[PDB]
Amino acid sequence: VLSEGEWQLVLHVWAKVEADVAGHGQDILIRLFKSHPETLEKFDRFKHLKTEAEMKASEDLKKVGVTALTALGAILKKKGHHEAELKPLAQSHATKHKIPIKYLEFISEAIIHVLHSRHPGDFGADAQGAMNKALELFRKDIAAKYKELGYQGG
Ligand code: HEM
Repeated sequence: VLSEGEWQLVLHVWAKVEADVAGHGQDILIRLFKSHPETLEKFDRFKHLKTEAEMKASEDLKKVGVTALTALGAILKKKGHHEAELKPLAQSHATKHKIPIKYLEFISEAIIHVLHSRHPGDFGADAQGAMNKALELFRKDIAAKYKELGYQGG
């Protein structure tokens, strides 16, 4: 789907994420909750975290962020060959957590924002476009899996 050069840009910036998965995951979740506060309602154990500093101090939140970014990294490394990795994620996020596709758009925005904030010299326009395409492919394929399970994801 993406060109080889596009995948290389995606995986180059992902290697920078991997130097500090925990910190990237914290910043991505905090940015998501600040930009789109409705998303915080999906995390029952985070509702007592009232400030950014409380969110950064929560080992629970940090672990959730690492788990999410670890799954996303494993998907990105498949360079589109990710049906086997997406099926359980779709099942879980559609049927258990009830995450609309729009919320996956929101977290994608947060991912792009944090990656550019931390790695501008390794995440210029071409790399941003490549990452946007990779996350778009992720969302398109997961939306198809949602439907297969009986969830439109709207
Ligand atoms: C790049 C997009 C995402 C990835 C790769 C991802 C990945 C994961 C993984 C691997 C887990 C643990 C296994 C599971 O329960 O499925 C998880 C848990 C969870 N996810 Fe996501 N997720 C993403 C986006 C979201 C978004 C946008 C939301 C809500 C707005 C969300 C809500 C949740 C919740 C509520 C849990 C349970 C956490 C817990 O109680 O430990 N996810 N996610």
